[PDB]
Amino acid sequence: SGNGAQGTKFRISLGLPVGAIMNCADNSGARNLYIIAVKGSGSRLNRLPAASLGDMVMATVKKGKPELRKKVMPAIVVRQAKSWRRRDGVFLYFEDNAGVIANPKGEMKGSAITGPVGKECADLWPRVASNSGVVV
Amino acid sequence: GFPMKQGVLLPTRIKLLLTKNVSCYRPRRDGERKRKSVRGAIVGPDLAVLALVIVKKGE
Amino acid sequence: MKVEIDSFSGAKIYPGRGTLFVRGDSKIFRFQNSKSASLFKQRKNPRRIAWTVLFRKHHKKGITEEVAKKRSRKTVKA
Amino acid sequence: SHRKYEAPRHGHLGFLPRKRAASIRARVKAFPKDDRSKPVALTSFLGYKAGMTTIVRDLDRPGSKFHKREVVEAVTVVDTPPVVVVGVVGYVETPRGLRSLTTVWAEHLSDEVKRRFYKNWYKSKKKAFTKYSAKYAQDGAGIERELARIKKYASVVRVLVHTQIRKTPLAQKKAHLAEIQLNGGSISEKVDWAREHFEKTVAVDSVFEQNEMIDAIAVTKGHGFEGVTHRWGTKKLPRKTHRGLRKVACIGAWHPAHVMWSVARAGQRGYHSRTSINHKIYRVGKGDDEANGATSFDRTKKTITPMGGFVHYGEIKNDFIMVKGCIPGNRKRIVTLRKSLYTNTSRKALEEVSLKWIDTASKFGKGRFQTPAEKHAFMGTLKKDL
RNA sequence: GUGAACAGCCUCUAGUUGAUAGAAUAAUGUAGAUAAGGGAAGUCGGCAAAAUAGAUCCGUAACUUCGGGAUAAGGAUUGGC
RNA sequence: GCAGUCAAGCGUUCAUAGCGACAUUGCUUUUUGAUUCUUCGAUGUCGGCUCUUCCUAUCAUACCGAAGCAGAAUUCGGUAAGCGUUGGAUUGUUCACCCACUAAUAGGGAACGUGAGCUGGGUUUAGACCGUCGUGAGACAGGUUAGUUUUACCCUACUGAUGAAUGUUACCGCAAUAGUAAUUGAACUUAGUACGAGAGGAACAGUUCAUUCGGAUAAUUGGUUUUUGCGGCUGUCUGAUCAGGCAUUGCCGCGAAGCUACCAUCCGCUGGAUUAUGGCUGAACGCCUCUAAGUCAGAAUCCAUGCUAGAACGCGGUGAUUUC
Ligand SMILES: [Mg+2]
Ligand SMILES: [Mg+2]
Ligand SMILES: [Mg+2]
Ligand SMILES: [Mg+2]
Ligand SMILES: [Mg+2]
Ligand SMILES: [Mg+2]
Ligand SMILES: [Mg+2]
Ligand SMILES: [Mg+2]
Ligand SMILES: [Mg+2]
Ligand SMILES: [Mg+2]
Ligand SMILES: [Mg+2]
Ligand SMILES: [Mg+2]
Ligand SMILES: [Mg+2]
Ligand SMILES: [Mg+2]
Ligand SMILES: [Mg+2]
Ligand SMILES: [Mg+2]
Ligand SMILES: [Mg+2]
Ligand SMILES: [Mg+2]
Ligand SMILES: [Mg+2]
Ligand SMILES: [Mg+2]
Ligand SMILES: [Mg+2]
Ligand SMILES: [Mg+2]
Ligand SMILES: [Mg+2]
Ligand SMILES: [Mg+2]
Ligand SMILES: [Mg+2]
Ligand SMILES: [Mg+2]
Ligand SMILES: [Mg+2]
Ligand SMILES: [Mg+2]
Ligand SMILES: [Mg+2]
Ligand SMILES: [Mg+2]
Ligand SMILES: [Mg+2]
Ligand SMILES: [Mg+2]
Ligand SMILES: [Mg+2]
Ligand SMILES: [Mg+2]
Ligand SMILES: [Mg+2]
Ligand SMILES: [Mg+2]
Ligand SMILES: [Mg+2]
Ligand SMILES: [Mg+2]
Ligand SMILES: [Mg+2]
Ligand SMILES: [Mg+2]
Ligand SMILES: [Mg+2]
Ligand SMILES: [Mg+2]
Ligand SMILES: [Mg+2]
Ligand SMILES: [Mg+2]
Ligand SMILES: [Mg+2]
Ligand SMILES: [Mg+2]
Ligand SMILES: [Mg+2]
Ligand SMILES: [Mg+2]
Ligand SMILES: [Mg+2]
Ligand SMILES: [Mg+2]
Ligand SMILES: [Mg+2]
Ligand SMILES: [Mg+2]
Ligand SMILES: [Mg+2]
Ligand SMILES: [Mg+2]
Ligand SMILES: [Mg+2]
Ligand SMILES: [Mg+2]
Ligand SMILES: [Mg+2]
Ligand SMILES: [Mg+2]
Ligand SMILES: [Mg+2]
Ligand SMILES: [Mg+2]
Ligand SMILES: [Mg+2]
Ligand SMILES: [Mg+2]
Ligand SMILES: [Mg+2]
Ligand SMILES: [Mg+2]
Ligand SMILES: [Mg+2]
Ligand SMILES: [Mg+2]
Ligand SMILES: [Mg+2]
Ligand SMILES: [Mg+2]
Ligand SMILES: [Mg+2]
Ligand SMILES: [Mg+2]
Ligand SMILES: [Mg+2]
Ligand SMILES: [Mg+2]
Ligand SMILES: [Mg+2]
Ligand SMILES: [Mg+2]
Ligand SMILES: [Mg+2]
Ligand SMILES: [Mg+2]
Ligand SMILES: [Mg+2]
Repeated sequence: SGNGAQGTKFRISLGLPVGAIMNCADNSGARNLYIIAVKGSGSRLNRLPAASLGDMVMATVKKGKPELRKKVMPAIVVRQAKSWRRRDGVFLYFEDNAGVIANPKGEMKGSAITGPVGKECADLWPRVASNSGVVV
Repeated sequence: GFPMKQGVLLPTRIKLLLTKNVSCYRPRRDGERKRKSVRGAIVGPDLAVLALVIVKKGE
Repeated sequence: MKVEIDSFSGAKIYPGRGTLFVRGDSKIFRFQNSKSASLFKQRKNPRRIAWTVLFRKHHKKGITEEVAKKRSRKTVKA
Repeated sequence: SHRKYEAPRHGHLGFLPRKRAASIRARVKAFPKDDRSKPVALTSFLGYKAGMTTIVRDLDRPGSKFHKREVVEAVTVVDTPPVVVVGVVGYVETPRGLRSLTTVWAEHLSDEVKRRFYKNWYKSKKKAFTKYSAKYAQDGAGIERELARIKKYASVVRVLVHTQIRKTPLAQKKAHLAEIQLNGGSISEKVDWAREHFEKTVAVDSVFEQNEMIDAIAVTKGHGFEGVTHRWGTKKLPRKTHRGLRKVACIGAWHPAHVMWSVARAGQRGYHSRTSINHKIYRVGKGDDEANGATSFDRTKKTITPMGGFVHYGEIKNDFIMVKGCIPGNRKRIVTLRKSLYTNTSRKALEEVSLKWIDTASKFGKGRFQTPAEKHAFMGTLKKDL
C-alpha cells in the first residue's frame, strides 16, 4: 500500500504470493497482471511476499497490448479468491483474482473497472472508488 | 426513498421490469416498461417510513 | 444484527456463521455451512435436494395451517 | 563460517524447560500490589473452563474504521460457582524471603476439601482435621492466639479457599484448594475478614466486574512427546532427505563440542504452566438467572449453555466469567482468574462493552438454532411430536 | 462373469489358511493417501508427485526420404430402462 | 584488509567542517604467500540447504555530540551487538551481476561451523566425444556427457522422562540459582505549520492500523476422514427379494469428534539504576572551567517488576499418623 493509501487497511488474509497472475480488470489494454512484489511487505527467510485485497503490488503484464508489456508498473488488487474475514465476522471470497494498473500515487490508468470490487479496497484508494460499479 | 411493493417478498431491494397498471411505475409511453429498483415488502430496520392503516381503534 | 438465510438451502445464517460468495456478475451468495456451498459449487439444484426450504415449498410439505382461514376484516360505516 | 542468511531463532527461551508442569493447577506467582485503603476482597478466583462461543457487540473506538459498528468476537466461558473460605495463612518477611508463619483452619471442612487431602478416599477412615476441630471445643484459646499470632506479625495474609466442584458437571468429586492474597486494608482487618468467613461462601462478583482486565493462570493442554518441527516451529527438511525430515539438520557446530541448551530437540509438548494477561470480562453471569444468555437487545429467555450442552463439559448452572477470546488451558480444567497487576489505560481497556447477542447454537455440529423454540418454529412439527 | 483380451478385479473345481504372540497407538520412520489461496517463486535440474488415458464421432500444423509426422494439437459423447 | 601521527595541499576565503601528499607508527588473521610442527596401519575436499551460538571494524533501530546543519535530505563522531538484516533471473558455484521489496537488505568467526545431518550440481577413478599436443601408449589449472554418498543399540552432551535414601504420608507454600522477549514500519492529526526569496518542507503529544518475533487457543472459517456415520456407483459372488461379502481402506458426494492454519482467533507487564552526552555547584589557578570533592538530567544498555523451571543432598506452614 504505502503511497496514496488514504486510510489504514485492517489485516486481510493473504491470497496472492509473488508469481500469481490475476485478471486485469480495467480498460487499459492489459488482460492479466503478474505479481512481482508486494509493497510494504517484510522479510522472513524463504517467505514469499503475498498480496491481499487492497494491496499495491509491482507487476508486469503478461497478456496485453504490446506497449503495455515487458515493463514493470504498479497495480492494486481489487478481488481475491482466497477467503478472508472481516471484522463484522464474515468469511467472504470473490470468484477470481484481479487488480488494476495504477501509478505510484494510486491513480488509475484506465477509465473503468470491469468487475465487482472489495470495499476494503474501495475505501483505501479514491480513484478506485470512482471507477467502480458494484462494491462488495 | 425506494417504495415497497405488495407481495414481492424478501426485505431487500431488487430491480424489476414493471408494466402499466402496476405500483411504483407510471409509464411515459404506450407499451413503455422500465427496469427500476424496488424495496421489498417485508419490514426491516432500513425503512425510513412505515405506512399503516388503522383497522380497529383502541382505548 | 441481521440473520441471513442460505441462498441454497434456506437455513438461517446467524452472525459469523457460514461463508459468503461474490459471483463474477456481482450476485452475492450466502451459505450457512460447507455443505450447501459444496452442492452449490456442484451445480446441484435446490429444488431437487429434498431437505431444502425451496424443495419443501415446491413439493408442498407441511404448510398445513398457513392456507387456513382467518379473521382480519374491518367495520366503519362513516 | 556464518549463517549466510539471517533469520530469527525458533521459540522463546523464557519458557524453558518445556517439561510437564508440577501440577494441574498452575501457580499464582504474583499478586496485585496491596492498597490497604480499600475494603478487603479476594484477588483471584477458581473455576473451570467450560467452552467458547461467539459474541456480537457494537464497537466503541473513536478513530477505528469499525467505530460505532457491530463486531463479532470469540469468548471463553469459565464456570465459577462460589468459592468457600476455610483458612488463613500469614506470611512474614525474612532476609531469606517470605515464609509462612501459621495456618489457621475453619472448624468444619466439607468432604469436598477433605477429599483433597487423600489419595484413597473410599478406604480411608477420613480422620483428617478431626483433632484440629477439637481446638474449637475449648473456650477456643488456641485458635485465637493463632489468629492473634498472625496480627502481631505477618506482612501479608492469604485466604485458603476451595471450589464447590459438586456444583459442576464434572465427575471429579475432589475439590480444589488454594491460597488467595487478601489485598484490602489493615493486616488486622484482613484476618478479621478471614476469621469471619470461615465456612462462609464468597462470590465472583465480589472480586470481578464487567469490562475489567483480568489475567488467567492455567496449565496448558498436553500433547505428549513432540518432534522438533511442531514443538519448536522448525522448518521441514527437504523431501529428498535420508533418514527423516521433521528434524534439525545441524544440531550444532563442531566447537563447542557439546549440543547446546539453545537448540531445538524433540521433547514434551503441552502441559506447561502459563500466565496469560489482559482478558477483558465481557459478562459476569449469575447462576440463578434464567436468561443468562439473554441481552438487553436479544431478550429471549435462555442461558449460555448451548444446544446439547457445552461439548465435552456439560451444562453450566452456576455463575460464570465470560472473557474476551481464549484462555490457556482446556475444557474441564481448573483455572485461576487473577486481578491485573497494573492499571491499564490503553483506551482498549476501559471500553465499557455491552453485549448485543451471545451465540447459543450447538457446538457438537453445524449449529443452526439458538433454542428448541427457534428449532420448532422453523422445522414445524415432526413425526415424533404430539 | 465383466472386458478387445491368457490384462486387472470377483467366482467353481483343486489347494491353502504356512510367515512368533499379546497390549498400546509418543517421537522419528517405511509403504499408502488428502489439503484452502497461489502455482516451480522450491531445486543444479520439475527430482518426487499431480495431470492425461478406453471407445465412438468431429477435427488435425511445420516439415518430409511422400512411406510419414499423427492418438499431432483440439474438441463432443458414454449410465439405466 | 583496517586504523593512526606530522601537516604541504584540497576545500570561493579558510591546513585539521569533510578530505589529505611526502614521509612515518601500527593493528588484524574471512586475502595470498612464506614455513613444514601435527595427521599418509585415512581427522571425508567445493558450494547449497538447515540450525545454533559468538565477534564488532554498526547497515537498520534507541539516545547523543559535530558540520561549509536555514528547512528537508545528508555527511563526521560517541554510548551501543538489545533487535533485525529479505524475495527473485543467470551460474555447481563461494564470488560476481541485474530485478524487486525494505527501517536496513552490515562485515566476520565457530576444524575456511555444520556429509553415521541432507543434497551430490562442481571437483576428482573406471565408459565416452571434441579441441590442442604426441610416431605411439597416452597427456591437457581445455571444453563435454554418464557415473553405489555405509553403521549408533555404547559413552558423554543435549532434549524430555522415572527415581532409593535423611520417621511415614498428605495438603498448602517460600525462593537460592538458572533462563527471560519483544520488534520494526505506516497513515490520520500536528501541518502545507515551524525554516525558507522561492522551490520546497519536518518533529514531540494524541489517534488508527501494520510488519517481524513469541505464548496460547479451536466460538467461527478452512484442511484432514476408518465415525468406514449416511447416501450414491462399477464389477462379481450369496437362486431372486431383503440384506450383504470380496476388489492391499474398491470408487464418489456429504461428513460430525479430534487434531489443526497469519488459511483461523485471543494475549505479549512497569519500576529503578546507568552509558554517551548536556548540565548544577565548585576549587586547583583571586580569573576561568561539568570534576578534582559533591551533584542534576539521561539510551533499543543494565538490575529489578513480571514470566518459566524449582536445588531430585536449599527451606517454611499444615493435616493425619497402624496395636495381634
Ligand atoms: Mg501488507
Ligand atoms: Mg531459500
Ligand atoms: Mg472516470
Ligand atoms: Mg469441514
Ligand atoms: Mg471441505
Ligand atoms: Mg550475519
Ligand atoms: Mg508455629
Ligand atoms: Mg504430530
Ligand atoms: Mg501454533
Ligand atoms: Mg537419498
Ligand atoms: Mg530445520
Ligand atoms: Mg519372518
Ligand atoms: Mg506377513
Ligand atoms: Mg509418519
Ligand atoms: Mg477430495
Ligand atoms: Mg493446494
Ligand atoms: Mg494454472
Ligand atoms: Mg528458479
Ligand atoms: Mg511459468
Ligand atoms: Mg533460489
Ligand atoms: Mg544442470
Ligand atoms: Mg542454476
Ligand atoms: Mg516442467
Ligand atoms: Mg518424474
Ligand atoms: Mg485433483
Ligand atoms: Mg509433434
Ligand atoms: Mg443416452
Ligand atoms: Mg609536511
Ligand atoms: Mg575554516
Ligand atoms: Mg591555503
Ligand atoms: Mg579479509
Ligand atoms: Mg612434518
Ligand atoms: Mg601443512
Ligand atoms: Mg588427513
Ligand atoms: Mg594422512
Ligand atoms: Mg589415524
Ligand atoms: Mg575415520
Ligand atoms: Mg570426524
Ligand atoms: Mg562555516
Ligand atoms: Mg557523543
Ligand atoms: Mg544479540
Ligand atoms: Mg554478549
Ligand atoms: Mg535469493
Ligand atoms: Mg538461482
Ligand atoms: Mg554483464
Ligand atoms: Mg543479495
Ligand atoms: Mg580461518
Ligand atoms: Mg568446513
Ligand atoms: Mg558431523
Ligand atoms: Mg554421508
Ligand atoms: Mg559428481
Ligand atoms: Mg550438468
Ligand atoms: Mg571418466
Ligand atoms: Mg599425469
Ligand atoms: Mg559430470
Ligand atoms: Mg545414467
Ligand atoms: Mg552401537
Ligand atoms: Mg538409526
Ligand atoms: Mg493537510
Ligand atoms: Mg534561502
Ligand atoms: Mg524478530
Ligand atoms: Mg473439522
Ligand atoms: Mg457405502
Ligand atoms: Mg448393480
Ligand atoms: Mg421389492
Ligand atoms: Mg488380489
Ligand atoms: Mg503468530
Ligand atoms: Mg510479562
Ligand atoms: Mg536498582
Ligand atoms: Mg556553570
Ligand atoms: Mg558526567
Ligand atoms: Mg567523576
Ligand atoms: Mg581537574
Ligand atoms: Mg527492552
Ligand atoms: Mg508489574
Ligand atoms: Mg526439591
Ligand atoms: Mg517440605
